[PDB]
Amino acid sequence: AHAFWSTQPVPQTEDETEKIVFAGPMDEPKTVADIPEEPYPIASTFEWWTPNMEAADDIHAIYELLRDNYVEDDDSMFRFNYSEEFLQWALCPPNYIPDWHVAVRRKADKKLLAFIAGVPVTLRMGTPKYMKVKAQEKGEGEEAAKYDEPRHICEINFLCVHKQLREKRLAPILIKEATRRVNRTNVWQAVYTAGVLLPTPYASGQYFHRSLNPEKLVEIRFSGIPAQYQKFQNPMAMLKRNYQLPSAPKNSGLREMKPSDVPQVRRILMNYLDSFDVGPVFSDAEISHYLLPRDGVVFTYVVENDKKVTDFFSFYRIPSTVIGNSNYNLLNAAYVHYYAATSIPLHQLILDLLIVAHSRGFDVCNMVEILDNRSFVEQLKFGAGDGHLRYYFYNWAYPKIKPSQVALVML
Ligand SMILES: CCCCCCCCCCCCCC(=O)SCCNC(=O)CCNC(=O)[C@H](O)C(C)(C)COP(=O)(O)OP(=O)(O)OC[C@H]1O[C@@H](n2cnc3c(N)ncnc32)[C@H](O)[C@@H]1OP(=O)(O)O
Ligand SMILES: Nc1ccccc1N1CCNCC1
Repeated sequence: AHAFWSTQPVPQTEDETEKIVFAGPMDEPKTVADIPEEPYPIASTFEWWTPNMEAADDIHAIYELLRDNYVEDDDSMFRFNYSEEFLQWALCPPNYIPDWHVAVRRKADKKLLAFIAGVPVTLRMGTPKYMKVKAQEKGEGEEAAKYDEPRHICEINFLCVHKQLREKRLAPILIKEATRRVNRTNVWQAVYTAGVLLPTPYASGQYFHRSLNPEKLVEIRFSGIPAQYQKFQNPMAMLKRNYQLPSAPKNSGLREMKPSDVPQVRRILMNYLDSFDVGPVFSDAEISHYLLPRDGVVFTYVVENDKKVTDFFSFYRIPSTVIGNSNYNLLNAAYVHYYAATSIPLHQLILDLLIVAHSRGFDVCNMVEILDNRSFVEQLKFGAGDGHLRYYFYNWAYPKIKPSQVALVML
């Protein structure tokens, strides 16, 4: 069972999710006035803390907590090491709410013990196309279209409890307090991803990886040398050859995105994303924030030929600590972010992403099978990884959809 999740406005089982036919809320309507004004009760030795995520020292404290306590694989080989600059970027988008960044510290020594972050997002989350068809076939179109308008909701990320405080039911308390602060802002839905199975995902997708520095990936045991390679006199030489990339981009007119590109990038991105069942809606300010290049954080390139931007891609950087190998500090990973192609095939656009990532010293390129990411898996030599990324809503009934109908990239 789920002692915490069984108390929450989420579908409880897979059989439950398969009965859902229209998008809409689970909970009864509430007002801000109904929500307790005071923070959720916590042990007298602990205190709630709202970090100022634009203050270098507060960012650093969050950085340390995550560096030492955030997502690790089951074999404790790698742990995310989100940079301070990345954290400021991720947590402070346009119109962010400082109160949605929630921490727990120990009163006695002020040691940070836990964290959860919420940021605003405008999300299309109305009934999916295939279910709208079923609704039309049943004469149920009005119900199905009720929540079509993009919604201003909360995106939750960076949930983390210190290793010393694991399995003490602190995570539920963090979630309840985050929910309270978000509710007090008159927001009633959230979206989040997890690599674990909880009640109850609306979409699940496999991870994919594209080796850029195969020798390093083998050394740190991220990858193995596949059995067939042992038929070669020099397995490693053949592995390096198979994953080799051009030393410079192949698309003429590829350049870094500039501020003047924001309107055209917004247009082509929004045109593209609107085709998916679940996707964000971005203002000029949000395009600028999430896509303009930021050193060591986000990398974005446009294709400009005949003086017009026709295509773009973006990727972001999350290095992981290489826990057990003493020869390497970090695994430098590039993550496929947003993109749009109108003039060239997607594989041709994303080949340039791999080329740029490789030339900038990235070891691997990662993605989930959302958007049209499946369309270039085979040609660009991506391989499926371990497990799945699952997408969830809080207080939103939603029918199961394919990951190829999801257009929300999570950081
Ligand atoms: C309207 C606004 C709403 C806003 C809120 C929306 C909801 C947001 C939801 C959060 C979205 C987060 C998105 C991300 O950031 S996903 C990334 C989560 N972080 C990590 O994996 C970092 C390393 N691990 C940890 O820090 C801890 O192990 C965590 C914090 C994960 C659990 O701490 P701990 O190990 O010390 O356990 P506990 O005794 O305190 O708590 C046990 C309960 O917690 C449930 N649990 C375990 N893992 C997750 C998980 N990943 N999402 C949601 N729930 C999770 C579990 O089923 C159990 O409940 P139940 O089975 O008894 O019922
Ligand atoms: N986005 C993504 C693609 C491949 C593997 C992992 C990820 N994520 C998902 C969001 N959390 C950070 C890492």
